[PDB]
Amino acid sequence: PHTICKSKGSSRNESWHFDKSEPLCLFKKNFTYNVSTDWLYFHFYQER
Amino acid sequence: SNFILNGINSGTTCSNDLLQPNTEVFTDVCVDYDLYGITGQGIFKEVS
Amino acid sequence: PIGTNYRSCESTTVLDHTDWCRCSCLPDPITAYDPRSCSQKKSLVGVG
Amino acid sequence: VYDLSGFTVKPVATVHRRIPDLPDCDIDKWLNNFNVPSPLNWERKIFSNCNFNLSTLLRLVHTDSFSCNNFDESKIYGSCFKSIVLDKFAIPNSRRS
Ligand SMILES: *[C@@H]1O[C@H](CO)[C@@H](O)[C@H](O)[C@H]1NC(C)=O
Ligand SMILES: *[C@@H]1O[C@H](CO)[C@@H](O)[C@H](O)[C@H]1NC(C)=O
Repeated sequence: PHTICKSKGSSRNESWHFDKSEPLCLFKKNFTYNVSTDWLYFHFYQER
Repeated sequence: SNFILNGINSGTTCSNDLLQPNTEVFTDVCVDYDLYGITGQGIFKEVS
Repeated sequence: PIGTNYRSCESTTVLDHTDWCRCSCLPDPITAYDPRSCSQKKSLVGVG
Repeated sequence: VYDLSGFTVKPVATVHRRIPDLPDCDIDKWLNNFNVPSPLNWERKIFSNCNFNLSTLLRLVHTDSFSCNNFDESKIYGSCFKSIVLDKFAIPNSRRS
């Protein structure tokens, strides 16, 4: 799997999943971030 | 229009009609609230 | 029988017909399209 | 002097709040599009993993008639589906039947 770069283009097409129709999703949401920033931070974890 | 219902009584495309209406936040009275996954009892007063 | 209500049904104008009829407990009480209107209610056996 | 058992005022009403998690289906925003197709070029949209209210949808589309085959409108309320496939077009009046 891999992603492509929409701004400068790419030699390959984007393909990380091959679902012809949308699969089951328990969560779907879009968030916004300041594009002028130099760094982004993320926390991912599990419990029970 | 034609509504085709795939995978009935399963998945995540749900209806919120039989989900309790948000109603009104009653103030100055005791209520058995369930706010954002946590339950309790209390009295609500509006503030800025 | 005396003292009993007949099978609940309704007439609706469909297929350009004036007396197309619909009824409760369809297709059958197990796979009922809605247990709310069906007079036969699902019930687990109690002790004894 | 006896301090009796502490009683509690019973709650009167209930209040519930939860983020809807999944996005709204916005079925009305696709059915109310003014650029409607003909039956020759019928459009299709699949509503998967989203929340909807048919009680409000019918008011927002101004429904003329609604019926179900192999299902009932009453069970759409509170039910979950893998995906809802929706197909639409304008009706040529002489072909309504
Ligand atoms: C999130 O953003 C992408 C790119 O703008 C868009 O294709 C996608 O439909 C959006 N999804 C949601 C849930 O808004
Ligand atoms: C966006 O990021 C840049 C660089 O960190 C900063 O100068 C700018 O003030 C930020 N703007 C907003 C609206 O946060």
